[PDB]
Amino acid sequence: MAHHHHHHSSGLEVLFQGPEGRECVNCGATATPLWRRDGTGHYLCNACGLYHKMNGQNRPLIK
Ligand SMILES: [Zn+2]
Repeated sequence: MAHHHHHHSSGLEVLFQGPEGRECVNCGATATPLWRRDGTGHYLCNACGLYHKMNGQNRPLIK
């Protein structure tokens, strides 16, 4: 979740393009990032993969 300078930042699954329901495995795919298959038993968006990094959210290998 993230919010900077908007009264409504309800994209904050990614603060961008997700409805938290077409999102990746953890974060906000809605394309082919950490969504389907690549790493962590799922895919690899760097974001979630980043969430794996310092957040330890998921456990693939970022990309
Ligand atoms: Zn993601």
